[PDB]
Amino acid sequence: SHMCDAFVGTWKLVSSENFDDYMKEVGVGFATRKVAGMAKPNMIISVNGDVITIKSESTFKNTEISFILGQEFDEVTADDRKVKSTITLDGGVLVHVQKWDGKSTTIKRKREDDKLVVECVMKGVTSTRVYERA
Ligand SMILES: O=c1cc(CNc2ccc(Cl)cc2)[nH]c2nc(-c3ccccc3)nn12
Repeated sequence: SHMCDAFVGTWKLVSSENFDDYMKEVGVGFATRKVAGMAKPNMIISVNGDVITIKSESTFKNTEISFILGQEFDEVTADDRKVKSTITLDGGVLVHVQKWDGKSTTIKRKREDDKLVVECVMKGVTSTRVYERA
């Protein structure tokens, strides 16, 4: 048993707050915001050795990242940003930092009760997305 055991599984989006405003702050254009905001993604987390895989499957866009904690990787986000990402575990929270064009956003993922809570921060704007087991 290891580092991310309580994250592993298939999760379904059950609530969202402020996501449109977060996407605006990131620089996502109107049409992409509208379609991405409608999505109800399933997020699938798995671990094999030191490699963590996070897949996001939705009607908008299927994405997949695999990574080792602390080790930078290149990521193409669902809104088509080309970013440099680093994911670490900080006090039991997965902290995912994306850097591009001189900008930075942080996505935190944590277990709280039977939920997986995702907090997306770009400058002063936070969006909270709550997932439950599928
Ligand atoms: O709902 C979101 C939103 C973001 C923020 N990235 C993002 C940026 C641009 C767009 Cl257009 C869409 C998404 N990251 C994120 N990770 C997970 C998640 C949930 C459960 C298990 C594993 C991962 N959900 N979630």
